[PDB]
Amino acid sequence: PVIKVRENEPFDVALRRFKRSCEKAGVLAEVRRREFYEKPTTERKRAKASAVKRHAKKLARENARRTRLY
Amino acid sequence: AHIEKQAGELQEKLIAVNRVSKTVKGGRIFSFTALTVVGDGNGRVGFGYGKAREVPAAIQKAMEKARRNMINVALNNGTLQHPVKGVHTGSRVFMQPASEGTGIIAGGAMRAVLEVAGVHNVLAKAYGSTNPINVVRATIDGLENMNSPEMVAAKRGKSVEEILGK
Amino acid sequence: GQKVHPNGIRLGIVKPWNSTWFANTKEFADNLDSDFKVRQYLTKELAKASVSRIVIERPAKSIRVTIHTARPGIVIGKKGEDVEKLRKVVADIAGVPAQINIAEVRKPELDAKLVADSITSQLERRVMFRRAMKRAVQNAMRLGAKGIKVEVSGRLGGAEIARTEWYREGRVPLHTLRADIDYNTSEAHTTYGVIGVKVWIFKGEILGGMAAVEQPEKPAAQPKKQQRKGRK
Amino acid sequence: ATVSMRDMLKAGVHFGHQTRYWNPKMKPFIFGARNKVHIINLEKTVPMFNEALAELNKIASRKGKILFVGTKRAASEAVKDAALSCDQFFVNHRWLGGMLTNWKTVRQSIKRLKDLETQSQDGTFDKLTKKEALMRTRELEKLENSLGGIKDMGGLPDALFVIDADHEHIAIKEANNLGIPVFAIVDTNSDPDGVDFVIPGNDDAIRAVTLYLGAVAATVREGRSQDLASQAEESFVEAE
RNA sequence: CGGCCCCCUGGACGAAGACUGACGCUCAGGUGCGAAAGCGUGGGGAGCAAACAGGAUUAGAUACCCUGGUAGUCCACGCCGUAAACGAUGUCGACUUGGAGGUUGUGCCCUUGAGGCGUGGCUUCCGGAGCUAACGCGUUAAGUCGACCGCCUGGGGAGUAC
Repeated sequence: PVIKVRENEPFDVALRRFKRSCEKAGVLAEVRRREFYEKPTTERKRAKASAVKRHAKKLARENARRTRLY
Repeated sequence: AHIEKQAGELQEKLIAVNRVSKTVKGGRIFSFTALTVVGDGNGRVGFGYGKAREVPAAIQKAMEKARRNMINVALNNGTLQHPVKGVHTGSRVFMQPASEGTGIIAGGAMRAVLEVAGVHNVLAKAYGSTNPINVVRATIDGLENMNSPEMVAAKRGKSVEEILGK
Repeated sequence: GQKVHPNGIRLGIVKPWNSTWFANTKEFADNLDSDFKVRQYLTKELAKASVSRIVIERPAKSIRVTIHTARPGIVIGKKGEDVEKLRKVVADIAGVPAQINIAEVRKPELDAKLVADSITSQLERRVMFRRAMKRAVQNAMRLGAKGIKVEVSGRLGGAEIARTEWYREGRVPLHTLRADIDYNTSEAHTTYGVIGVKVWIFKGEILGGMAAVEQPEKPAAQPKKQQRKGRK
Repeated sequence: ATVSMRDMLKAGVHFGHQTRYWNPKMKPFIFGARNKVHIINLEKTVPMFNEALAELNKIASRKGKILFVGTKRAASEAVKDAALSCDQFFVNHRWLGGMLTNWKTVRQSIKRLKDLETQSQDGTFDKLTKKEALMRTRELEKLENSLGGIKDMGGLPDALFVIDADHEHIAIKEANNLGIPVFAIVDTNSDPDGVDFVIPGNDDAIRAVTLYLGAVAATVREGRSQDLASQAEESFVEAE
């Protein structure tokens, strides 16, 4: 999992951000772990789930203008 | 206090008293809690669960909440004709119009909570939890819509009120 | 149950000592034990009066009692026989003849031992204590001061457990060195044993009832103060 | 008064924004978005604007006291101006929670302020350490900034003057429990619900928010002014 | 229910033209139909694994944990259809402020940005009336209701006994 997609300009440290798009996730991540059939649909596919903390933050920005904390 | 009826002097019917404390990190809570009903014989919603450090202060706090922001309820002393199918937090009541010639039997304090409410003749046995705190709540949810008509034009009665909104 | 005793660090500045005399080391124990005996046996006689403090003082060839009271007339009794009997026994205990004065009475309703006799009476007399702690506090704050603490112990209601209760209201400093501030711990008996109230009351952060002397050394005494600087 | 159609229009052609979110109970006064920009509906607003302004002229002779609440970084200079003078009270260094319900208390701490201000100027609290005296000067500055436009208020107000409700809901809640009529200016994310009169608006555009409050403020303040004049006019007619 | 195709083919979502005209709701009994392993014969078998064995723990059961290691897991047809069987939210239908996300029939637009409005579609965020013990639900209800059916009536002992 140095990830086959080549890093822009080659260097001794791999640019792990610039490389992954959908590798390792779900396929080679749960190594030495119990495989489930249908749990992965709700267990791993968490892109909506992780957006909510960013939204919460983008809401509280506005309120800090109205409170005069900002 | 604020919107309350032409009560004159206080009902000071204290229904329960407690003291509650966690003692987990630094001793007890010294405060008491109090449950008090304040009416006037003529129909009120006045009911207060409040709390403060000592028993005199507990009652007066509780009574202050029995007396602020409490609607007038416009019943004929101990008779009521238009009660409500009372629900408050699983504690269920179903009063209905009824004579004052037949009396009221009710255990404990219940004729006394009911007496200052004016709903003592219409009351019929409660259901759900018979926990002393919520069992007495007849006079709150059970009085929100009402009348006690004395008018001869009761049989026109919604009509007269309807043609005025036109 | 914490703290070095709250009035005890205050004893060197703006709080007076409870006794003031000096004996040159070797006779200091003999004077301290007599100063105790006058405290113990004299107060036994005035049992029926009400009193806030006892202050014992020893000039040359004399012992002066100061006593601080709920009123000026209370210790004197009918036609001064009573106050002579007090001086009689102060003269019998002490290696000298005796003087007694009653002080000027100032804040006797807010004073350390007289406010605590008023509060101890409720517990002594086995009243319900449903409203007591609030009526004690109501009257201290109605007659004066700036803050009060009361702590009551001795198994309230007759209990077979340790049982304490307390009340603080206003301002009550604890680690302050300046002004007099009044504390008393009462001891008293009832049917079931000994009861006791610990009472801090706080009158003011500046109090002039004991204050430093009028002058420094440098302006005081003789007008021509400079030395010859030898020349015997 | 005739004012009410010119103020609402001048202000309102900003059409707001607040992205496409908004609040459903405000929906009647909202036209549908024009390519991910929010648009006001003004025509349903013309009944609302006139009604509030006619009732404000009327209470002018009955009231002693207005209170300007709902301050923000954008609303403060409009909160200072609308009061114009001290029969009309305002906060711009924050509203604090409970300023009306515990008015008993607020009035005790104001008495601590106008006392300890005349004291600081004689020099009286500067004693002990300089730290103990500067640390008092700094809490006195904060108290002073917070209270500076409400220090003479003799009682609970006759009305509540709200310039946005979005974040200041407790002040309104209590004012209704004291039975005080609230005169509201709401943004799109605000609800018109649960207060007595609305000027439906939006919180963006500095030119809109200034105009809503000036329309609402002018009617009651110069209304009051006219109540005062009529007393003058009664003696004077005989020699006129 | 997830590789891609072909053959047979269900069910739901739209839309115009058009037709019938209560032909409707619910469903005991009922017949059909399995997540999972269980499982009979045939086919298939690569790894992994209950047990089993031994180490390791002392922490006890060969368990846990690690290494060896088998039935099993896998397909086809077939037998009693089990559970936390799911939005533990019955069915279908009528009524109740809405905006917007995901994304799609389709009316309109330079489709000014998984964009905007008209009107259907499942799917979801927010919150109002109502509803809750409380979290929560809220136009896809756990609201207002409709009929009809299904099931529950203190714990332990019993999902066993009969």
